[PDB]
Amino acid sequence: NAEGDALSALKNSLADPNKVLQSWDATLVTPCTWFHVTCNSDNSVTRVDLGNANLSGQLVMQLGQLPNLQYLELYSNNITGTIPEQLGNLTELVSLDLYLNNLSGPIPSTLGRLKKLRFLRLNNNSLSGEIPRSLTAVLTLQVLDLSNNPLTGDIPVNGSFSLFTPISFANTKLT
Amino acid sequence: REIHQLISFKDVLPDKNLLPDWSSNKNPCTFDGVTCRDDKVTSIDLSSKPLNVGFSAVSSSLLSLTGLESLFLSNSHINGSVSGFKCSASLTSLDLSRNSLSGPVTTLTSLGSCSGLKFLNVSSNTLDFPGKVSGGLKLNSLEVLDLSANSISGANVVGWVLSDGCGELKHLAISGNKISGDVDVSRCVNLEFLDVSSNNFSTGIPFLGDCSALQHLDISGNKLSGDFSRAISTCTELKLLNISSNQFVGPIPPLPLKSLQYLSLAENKFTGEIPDFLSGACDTLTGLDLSGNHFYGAVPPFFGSCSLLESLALSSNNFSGELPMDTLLKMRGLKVLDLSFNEFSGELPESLTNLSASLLTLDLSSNNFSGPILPNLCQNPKNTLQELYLQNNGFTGKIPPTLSNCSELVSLHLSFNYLSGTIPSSLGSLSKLRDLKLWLNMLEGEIPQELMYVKTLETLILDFNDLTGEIPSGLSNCTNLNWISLSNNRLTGEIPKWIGRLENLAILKLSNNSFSGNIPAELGDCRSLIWLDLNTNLFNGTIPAAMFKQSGKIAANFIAGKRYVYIKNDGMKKECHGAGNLLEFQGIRSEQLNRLSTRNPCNITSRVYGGHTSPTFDNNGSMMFLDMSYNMLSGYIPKEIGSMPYLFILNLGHNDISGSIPDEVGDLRGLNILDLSSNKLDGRIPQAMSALTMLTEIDLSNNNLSGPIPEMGQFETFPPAKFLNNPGLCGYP
Ligand SMILES: CC(C)[C@H](C)[C@@H](O)[C@H](O)[C@@H](C)[C@H]1CC[C@H]2[C@@H]3COC(=O)[C@H]4C[C@H](O)[C@H](O)C[C@]4(C)[C@H]3CC[C@]12C
Ligand SMILES: *[C@@H]1O[C@H](CO)[C@@H](O[C@@H]2O[C@H](CO)[C@@H](O)[C@H](O)[C@H]2NC(C)=O)[C@H](O)[C@H]1NC(C)=O
Ligand SMILES: *[C@@H]1O[C@H](CO)[C@@H](O[C@@H]2O[C@H](CO)[C@@H](O)[C@H](O)[C@H]2NC(C)=O)[C@H](O)[C@H]1NC(C)=O
Ligand SMILES: *[C@@H]1O[C@H](CO)[C@@H](O)[C@H](O)[C@H]1NC(C)=O
Repeated sequence: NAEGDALSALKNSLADPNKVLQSWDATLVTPCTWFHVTCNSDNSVTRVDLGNANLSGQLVMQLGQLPNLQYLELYSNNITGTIPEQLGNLTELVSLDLYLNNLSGPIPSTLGRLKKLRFLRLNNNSLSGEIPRSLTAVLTLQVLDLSNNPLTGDIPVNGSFSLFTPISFANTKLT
Repeated sequence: REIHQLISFKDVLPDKNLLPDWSSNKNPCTFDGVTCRDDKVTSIDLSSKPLNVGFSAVSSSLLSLTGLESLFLSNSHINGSVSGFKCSASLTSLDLSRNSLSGPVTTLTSLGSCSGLKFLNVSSNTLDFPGKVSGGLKLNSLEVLDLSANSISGANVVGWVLSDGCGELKHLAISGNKISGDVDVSRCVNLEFLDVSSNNFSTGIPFLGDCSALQHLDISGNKLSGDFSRAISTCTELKLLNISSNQFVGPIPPLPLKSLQYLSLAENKFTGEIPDFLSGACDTLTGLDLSGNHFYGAVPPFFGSCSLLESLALSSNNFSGELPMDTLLKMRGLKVLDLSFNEFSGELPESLTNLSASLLTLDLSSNNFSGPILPNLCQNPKNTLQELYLQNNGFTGKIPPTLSNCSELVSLHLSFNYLSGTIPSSLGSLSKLRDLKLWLNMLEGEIPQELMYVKTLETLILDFNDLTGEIPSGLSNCTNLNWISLSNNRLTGEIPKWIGRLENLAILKLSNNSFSGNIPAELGDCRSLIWLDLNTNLFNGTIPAAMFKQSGKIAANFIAGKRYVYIKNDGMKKECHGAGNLLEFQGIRSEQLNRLSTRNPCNITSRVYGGHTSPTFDNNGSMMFLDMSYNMLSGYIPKEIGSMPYLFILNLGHNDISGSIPDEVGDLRGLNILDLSSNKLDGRIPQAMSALTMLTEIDLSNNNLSGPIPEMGQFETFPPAKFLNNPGLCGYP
């Protein structure tokens, strides 16, 4: 399926020194059997939890291909690179945890497309840019902890951000 | 002068203790690995001596030997990367393989300074080809080059190797890399051997050109398809053709038969009936693999003419009709017959008792065969049969004890049949027997104690039978027992406190039985044990601390390679217990798994994990799986339960286990599934349990548990149901 293709592309962009992605099998019908990857009763990916794999590498565009993905935890790795805007093409979603990484560049405005998104931690990275005013859009977000990476540009109160303590900002070069 | 080069080498060994007979007084010729011709040193062979040194060491010292003809360092743990060096025109052969060599592959060009060198084997190392493909290897005085199973990724890298021209190259092997795109050996007119196996070629099907000299073609294990017949038509000179594990479709094409000995078209999209024209290839043809394709009909009778064919494997095709004994007796060449995964039908020919004398391995598994197993099968005094795979068939009635009369039998797999009545006690006499698999049959009674006179018995798989009574104690005489799967029986009694004596026991699965009484602490004595599935049982007691004692010193590499399934517990059915079922599947078919339905309540609406067993560690690992669910097992879960780095799944569910979750439960890093659910556990869920960063599943439900859910970490991703029924619990997340 296209999904296994996607996650494969990730197993390539990534570097797997602790061989967590070893079980990801590219000949397989679906990647439903892979380790740490999981699926629904319909055999589409709902999760990928590689979180804290000591895994290093870049994220990748094909990652947008996992339309039923909900919780994605790439968190607490040595992952470098930018956050691909087709991450927004993952329409279903709950949690996005890129936290505690070396990911570089802008926090993509395309996250304004994930209405179901209930969690965002872009926390603890090194990111460069505005925040979008398009993340004011979403309104679910019972938590956003993006801290520890340099942004500024403002601290929005378009207000969907109404519900957040600043404990959520911590050093953003903010306002 | 020379001698002093040899001690100059000796210095760098860390690790001076190797090469002890190398000493300054003595004449170099008396040295280990040192070979002289008329008292001058033509070759050093250090193979399988842990040199643990740099390549540039070796070359500074040895490669400069005036006159040295060859060097063999294979598996020396030679380190580093291959540089330019002064080298003598007499060194013609270098075996650097089974090593650590690193860099770009372009390093190898430097060897152009070795002017006589016709032989290089660097295989089984780390070389990569990182940027982009051009320049050349520019080693053209080479007759033989083996770059295989290195880290090489690219395209027309095959073009790169042959780039400065190949003319004198007889043998080329690039297998087990990622190389891709185009192969042209067409210029190489001495080329007898081309091995491109296990690569990325999806496109060019090699251009051999004249193919005048080529006897060996291995293009197996690629995404390769396209017209290969037309490609290889130029040879007729060829001894081996391996086109397996590829994308080839269509009817078996005309291919050259004159010297053909081994032919595998296996594992492809090939359809149709095994062609007559194949024919005269019987002059030699010492082995044939048509397995894993789309072929149908029955074994064409001309196959009686290859009395030179040692092994015919037709497995996994549409082949039907009854067992072609008429042909099968005619080939007195035959050693292994693989008929597995087909539509062969009928009862088991009496007329077949002969094979049982000639044959090493009879694989009839996954077909339609019925009636009983010939009691008369093993009646020959002659009988050699090592491997009998009758598993997954329709065989009715008792296991013939007369079967003991096959005295060479190592593997007996009768499983997934309808066999009734008891297990032959008889079987105790099979003195070379290792794997015995009886699981999913109607066998009853007891597990025959005589099985103790088997000193090689490794596997024992009894699952989904009626076998009653305790564990036969005499099994404590089986030193080589590793995988004991007794699950889904009426078995009574305890775990033998001797079970800790089997140094080799790896997978022990006691599920769905009545086994009772305490969990033996001697369980902590077994160096090999990685999978303990005790679920759905009557066990008494408290988890002992000694139970883990061995964790961290563990080596499980013996159990490795055995094929299986895991059926993961849906949980969606009330009745179904455990985390999941680890079943032996070798040669049992995937789609007949529902034949389980009536014995196991669980959904096969489930996701079935599976493949060949591979422990994630070599040495110094831990217990990989523990399910103690559904018992009267109770008390304090010890701190020691944290001592398992490599443990994947922990299911302690539905017990009277009481007290509180030790902080150390955070140190099961490799823990993906944690189920403590449906217990008497109380108190608070330690936030140090945030440390399980790989967890895709938690169930803490049905306890006296109190306090808040520790949000930082994987915990927030888990639906609140899985915390339900802890009245004193502070959280929803
Ligand atoms: C070493 C042997 C004992 C064993 C057969 C082994 O080779 C086998 O391949 C093991 C490691 C696999 C096979 C079945 C696997 C489990 C199948 O059950 C599941 O719940 C999956 C889902 C999820 O992706 C988890 O991260 C892994 C997890 C929980 C797997 C964890 C690892 C296994 C237990
Ligand atoms: C290259 O060397 C490797 C390792 O030294 C050789 O591989 C072993 O060769 C023996 C004899 O063929 C086989 O029984 C094994 O299957 C091989 N082991 C490996 C690495 O798979 C290989 O034969 C050498 N090739 C040449 C051309 O000398
Ligand atoms: C034909 O090619 C196939 C695939 O390249 C060979 O298969 C492998 O054999 C080794 C044993 O040395 C195994 O460890 C691999 O797992 C095998 N792969 C397969 C297909 O399962 C096959 O042996 C080749 N045939 C010959 C005899 O040369
Ligand atoms: C154990 O065996 C009986 C016999 O069918 C079966 O019905 C029951 O469901 C099994 N228990 C489990 C948990 O599978």
